[PDB]
Amino acid sequence: GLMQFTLPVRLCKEIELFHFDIGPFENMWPGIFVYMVHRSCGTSCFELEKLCRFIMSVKKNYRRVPYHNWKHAVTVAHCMYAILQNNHTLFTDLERKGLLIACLCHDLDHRGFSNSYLQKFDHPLAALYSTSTMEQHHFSQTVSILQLEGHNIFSTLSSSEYEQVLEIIRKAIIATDLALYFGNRKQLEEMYQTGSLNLNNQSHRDRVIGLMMTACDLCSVTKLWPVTKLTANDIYAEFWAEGDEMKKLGIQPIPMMDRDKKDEVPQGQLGFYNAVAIPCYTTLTQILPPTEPLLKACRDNLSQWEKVIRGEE
Ligand SMILES: O=C(Nc1ccnn1-c1ccccc1)c1nc(C2CC2)ccc1Nc1cncnc1
Ligand SMILES: [Mg+2]
Ligand SMILES: [Zn+2]
Repeated sequence: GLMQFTLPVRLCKEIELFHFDIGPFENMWPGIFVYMVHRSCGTSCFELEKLCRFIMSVKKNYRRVPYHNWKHAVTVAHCMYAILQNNHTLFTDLERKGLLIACLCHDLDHRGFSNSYLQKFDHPLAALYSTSTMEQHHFSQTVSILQLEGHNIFSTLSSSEYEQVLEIIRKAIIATDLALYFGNRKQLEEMYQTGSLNLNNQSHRDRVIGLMMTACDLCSVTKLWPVTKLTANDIYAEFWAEGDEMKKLGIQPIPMMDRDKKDEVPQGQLGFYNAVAIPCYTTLTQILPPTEPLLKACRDNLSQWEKVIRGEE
């Protein structure tokens, strides 16, 4: 009850900022997550014993892949923490509870392969879940861990509150399917510009939480250049492995996934920032003005990639 988590001074201060990097000490990441739940949600919203047991089972169910790993889960949870702390009064008690858990759980048991690769491989998951294949799996793994003995962190919620928080988590996790992002942002763009956006309309809240999930999921493009540049290596290590696996199925992969086409990466990053990242954080900043630092940092990294292309690095 009276056991507060405290970080060292530099972490205590920098964890409040959007561009925070959780660092290379894996054993500190659980403590960083609990610190964020305690400050974002309250020291009372979860039983520490159950939360700790839930976190360690979630960690165990992330795989040792270069990018879609435990460090990604905690990085995505921190971006959501920063959005929630900078938007204190906008979110319900169940939303703050659900969204940090959704972020920690959003890539559970990821193998380093796209929905596309699972479909062309004819993986059993592609037969069980025809769209948002990996994301339905991620939600399924979240529910499985919630049902382990002593792992029900929501046990004190009513039956109807419990159903609400699991529906927040399901929608939040499904929304990390980037295929769903493009249409969601377009609709939010139109709703904002025609002035019909209404945060009391549950269907509107869902869309806005969806965009927050994309923003948090992509937040490696909102870090200081040295972090962004080194994280880019980890994402391409996954892409090039999937490309190898495409070649093994007798399919020439898209250039993004072909390791014979590393030279095209800088131009590929421009397209990604212009088509995906900048529009995401732009629309997010229009809806939630205090998330402007994510857009600013994103624009900084686009400019760094333009400098790479012009041979200035
Ligand atoms: O770079 C990414 N994608 C990409 C490169 C070239 N074209 N595209 C592209 C275009 C349209 C749709 C999907 C992909 C990327 N993707 C993802 C998600 C989509 C899996 C997450 C992070 C990403 N980048 C990155 C991460 N951390 C540090 N720096 C950069
Ligand atoms: Mg994912
Ligand atoms: Zn993710």
